[PDB]
Amino acid sequence: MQNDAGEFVDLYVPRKCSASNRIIGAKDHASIQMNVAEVDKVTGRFNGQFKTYAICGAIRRMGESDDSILRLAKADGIVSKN
Amino acid sequence: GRVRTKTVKKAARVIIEKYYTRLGNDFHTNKRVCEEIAIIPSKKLRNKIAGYVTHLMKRIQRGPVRGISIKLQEEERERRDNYVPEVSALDQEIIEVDPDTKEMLKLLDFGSLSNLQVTQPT
Amino acid sequence: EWMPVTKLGRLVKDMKIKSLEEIYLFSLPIKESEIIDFFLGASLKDEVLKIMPVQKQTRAGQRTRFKAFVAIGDYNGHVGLGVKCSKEVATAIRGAIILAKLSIVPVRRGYWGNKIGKPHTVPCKVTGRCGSVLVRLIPAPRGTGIVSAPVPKKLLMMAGIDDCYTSARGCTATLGNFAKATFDAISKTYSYLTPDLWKETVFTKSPYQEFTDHLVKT
Amino acid sequence: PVNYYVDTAVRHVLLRQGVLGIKVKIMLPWDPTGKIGPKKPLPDHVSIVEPKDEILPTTPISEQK
Amino acid sequence: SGALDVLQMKEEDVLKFLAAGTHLGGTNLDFQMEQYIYKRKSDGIYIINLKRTWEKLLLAARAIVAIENPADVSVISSRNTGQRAVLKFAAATGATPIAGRFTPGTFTNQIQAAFREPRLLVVTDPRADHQPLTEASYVNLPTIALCNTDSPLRYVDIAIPCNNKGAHSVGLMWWMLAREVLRMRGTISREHPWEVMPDLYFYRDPEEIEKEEQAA
Amino acid sequence: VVADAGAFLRHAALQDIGKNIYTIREVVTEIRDKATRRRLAVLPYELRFKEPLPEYVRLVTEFSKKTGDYPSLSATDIQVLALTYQLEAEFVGVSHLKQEPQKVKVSSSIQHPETPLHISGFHLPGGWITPSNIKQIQQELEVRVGCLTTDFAMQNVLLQMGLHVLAVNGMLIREARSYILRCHGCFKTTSDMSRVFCSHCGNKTLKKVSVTVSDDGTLHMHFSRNPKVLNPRGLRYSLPTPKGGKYAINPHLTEDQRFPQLRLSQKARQKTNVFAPDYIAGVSPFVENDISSRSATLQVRDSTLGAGRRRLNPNASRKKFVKKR
RNA sequence: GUUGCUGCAGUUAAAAAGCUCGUAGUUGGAUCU
RNA sequence: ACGGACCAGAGCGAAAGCAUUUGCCAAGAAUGUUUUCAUUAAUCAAGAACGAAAGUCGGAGGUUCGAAGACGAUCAGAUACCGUCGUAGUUCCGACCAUAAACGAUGCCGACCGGCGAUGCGGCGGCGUUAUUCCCAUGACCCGCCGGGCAGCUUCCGGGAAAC
Repeated sequence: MQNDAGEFVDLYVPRKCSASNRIIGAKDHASIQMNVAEVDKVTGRFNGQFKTYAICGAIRRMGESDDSILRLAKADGIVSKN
Repeated sequence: GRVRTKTVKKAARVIIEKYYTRLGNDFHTNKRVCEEIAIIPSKKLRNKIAGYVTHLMKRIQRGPVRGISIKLQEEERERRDNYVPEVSALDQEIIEVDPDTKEMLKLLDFGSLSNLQVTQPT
Repeated sequence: EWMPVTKLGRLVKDMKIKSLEEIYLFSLPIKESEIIDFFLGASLKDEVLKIMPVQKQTRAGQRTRFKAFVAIGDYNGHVGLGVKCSKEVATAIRGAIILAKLSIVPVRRGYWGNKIGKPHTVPCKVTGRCGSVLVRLIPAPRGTGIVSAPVPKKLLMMAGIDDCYTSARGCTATLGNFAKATFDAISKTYSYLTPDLWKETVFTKSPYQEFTDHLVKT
Repeated sequence: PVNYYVDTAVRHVLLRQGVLGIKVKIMLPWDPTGKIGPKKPLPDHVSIVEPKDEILPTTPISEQK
Repeated sequence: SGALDVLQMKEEDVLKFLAAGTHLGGTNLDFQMEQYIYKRKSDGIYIINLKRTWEKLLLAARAIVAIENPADVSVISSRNTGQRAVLKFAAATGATPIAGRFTPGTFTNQIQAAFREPRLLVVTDPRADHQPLTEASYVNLPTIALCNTDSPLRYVDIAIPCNNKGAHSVGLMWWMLAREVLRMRGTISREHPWEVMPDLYFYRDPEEIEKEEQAA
Repeated sequence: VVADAGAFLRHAALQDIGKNIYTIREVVTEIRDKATRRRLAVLPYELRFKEPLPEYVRLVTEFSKKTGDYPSLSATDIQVLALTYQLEAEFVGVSHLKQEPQKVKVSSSIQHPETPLHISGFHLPGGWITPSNIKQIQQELEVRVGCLTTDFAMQNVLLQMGLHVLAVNGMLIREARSYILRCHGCFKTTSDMSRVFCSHCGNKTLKKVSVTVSDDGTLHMHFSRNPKVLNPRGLRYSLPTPKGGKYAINPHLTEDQRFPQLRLSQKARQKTNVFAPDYIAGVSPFVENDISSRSATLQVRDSTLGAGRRRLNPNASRKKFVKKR
């Protein structure tokens, strides 16, 4: 990845699943990069800013990707407590 | 007997798909409008493509087709579709609800709803 | 002359996507042969691994048709492997090549001892399991060369790996399973998590999400 | 269309052992003749000209011209 | 809902929901959906937590809004309950609708008539419209879907727990999602109740058409 | 004397009974039976087609949705109801008929809904079908205008109004005993006996409830106070992953899910009738089974065939060597 | 990695004793600066 | 002589196996336990119990059935098939014998890895209905929860030449 001198000798640094910290592969076509938008806390309107979630295919195959998404949202104050 | 061929049927479908404005029920109006648009060769395929097109719009007057799909539906289907009643079907006087549902509502902050009738499972 | 069909394709056509890496980063499927043929260009050579003739059981009797195994490789980066069956042999070959360009994967290249110079070997000992064929790649020191059976030797050479200790198990004789195993091993090099990729991945906008306004015009 | 699209040509090369006939039938394209191709297409092929999209009307507009 | 007073579910909405029957889920239950439930009653029917619904709906809206070309979002109903509703939604938001038969290889086969590339997929029923879920799985589409108490949660990203078996239930949900996307955009004001009637989204049904042709 | 489709369907030759024989042109063209159409082709023509005013149609539907029958009805059903109402209004006093019906009286018993009361052959502790009883088997039998409606949904609305109606019999009908289905989720009743999902919330939760309508206009329902009915037994059971294609039979969960067409061949779905005049000549007493066609080898089965097999709870134990299609 | 400690197998391919007890052998829960 | 129907993907037994009533005899699992002991255990060459059917000695007994065998039919060539009869045996007691597709064709003990509700046993918590409305507890149902069972359905967990 990074040689002794200090160069970044790697073709690309792959994104990791936010839900399981597993590496999303090059040919992981069930992989998701979802953007979920943020609002004005007075107006209740789209800001222009969003928080992004990655899911790998393996989670998404098992149906846990929904729950994971939910819990990430919770973590970010996009889905409230309760 | 007399069964229509793949090319003719396909041509008829294409014409219906692109030109439902210009056709009709009357056969011979379908026939002079096919020489104007499509580069067809002559009569006996110019007359078997205009003749499966008159057949295929009476069936539109039986409703839908399973062969074409053009956002139009003349000027009647649209009318029937964008219909709305006078008062919404969700604006109801008294809504019948289970005890469990009521309980749920109570544990949601909605204890002060007024339209509910908690009918008991008799 | 090329006229693209997919959204990705259109982007490629222009100068909106700079490298092949931006496709691999977002794990998008390359559905068109030209995209690969555009980015890697003349650097992609190919080796016909095998032409096995098969006779297809038809109601017309038996006719001859050929199965081609082709491993396309741009050296120092990207491999792919294709399998096609056709009436002519040339047809089979070109079909396989096209098919193998759609299957181009990047390989991660590592270091054996201290990380001095350019990477040469498989980053950690990986495996590729494909239907009773079990291929194992092992990091070898610089200049050892690929110590393997001829087929994964080819495949690893065209991947741009300089040196790798190979070891195969099971019925390695059936070529399809062998080549496919080795390809599966080499793909898995990027899929393996080391300490190198522990930093939380900051998300760039996807090719679609970035050039949305340019895709309105098409 | 077998009379004005395919063009048969039968010759005899004379190699040592016997004869080898050849039969090269080349079906010609369309695009009426700018030196190339028959004028009239296949009597099976039908092409449908894309409609020149007319104005969806807004207002009864009188513009005196 | 990000713990805001502006997005929080109001009294009218709850009454609409109840009228529809969105709370009354199915009899069967997949364990993946059990998170979103309130409780099973002795009758047999699982009652969907309505506050759970609302948050999910909001999330879905926030996903939909996060897309720049509104015609990227492909919206699919395969069964008839949602046909009108989906179309209405499309009209409102600016989404691309797939009504009726979803041809297999709409998303994969690039040498098709109706090959299309969405950035997002929204589906009425993860049971009935399984095929476009699978297609989405091949081509990288995050998926919003209206999930009943009984529904496999394969490949569904943001799942909205609600009755979708009912006719009013399907359409009301769609209406509400539309409303939320538009409010979120700023093309409707949140304070004033929306001009469009939720009844417009409901399934028409061929013989109820003739019952309403007569009485006019 | 307004005739419904059922009058011709049951061959109620009451053309001798009335003189006010009027009907809709639609209901007579909707009949797909050949013998009834043959009867239409010959019969002493004193019948006369009529279509009523939109004012009356609007008035029938106004409280048809209040009595809770309008969803169960048809468009042509409303046409007949409106025809009768405007016909009674034309000749006789309109003031007789009430608008907005009565509050229904709930009266529960401990009987199971499936109890074979009101079934002519079945008897408890004498109730016999005889060659004299056969013509008498109708319903609960007790001046100028009436109906010939065999549909209960029709009868319900008609008798809520106070429109004096009758059946295939000569005399007026007083009490109307039938069953209706109540959804135990949303409590929206349908008179449609055939359906299995409710029109409202769409679940498979409809349960049979007996109703009676007097000629006075009073409705009462007998609810079942029996725990066996509202029992959550074979309800939660794990379901297969949704399979599509040409053969995949999904487990049937909504009223409007698109099934792949799997019909039985015409060799298969031919039942043998022994009463045909030319039956005796044909070689074998029974019409041959199909074994040759694809429908047989795919095991395509009739909707009625395999019925009780569905009623067993899926978390049970089938015999060790059977698999349930 | 066709003798396998590293490193094989034992559903259908060669293979798990009919079953249980049991002497030797091997192997044995935490827990103390 | 045999214990049907009840007789189940129900139970019990180490397995082979095990079904008419009642009584006696000694065991046994599971469960419940703020009981005791405190590593006493897991698997196990030698060795030792039991081990279907058949067979073998000794006694008793022979209902049915029945290898053997005898007749009867059946034909270019019939000597297996089929019929009638019928010996040993099949039955019990006491010895032997020790094998079966003795089958889950799947060592034993232990840990982990998805889900679902039916059942059997025991236990815990429950509104009710039933013993002609029982007078209190107790039985029979019903809703749950717990542990060990014999099973099942479902799942792109992962495996696998694969069916699974």
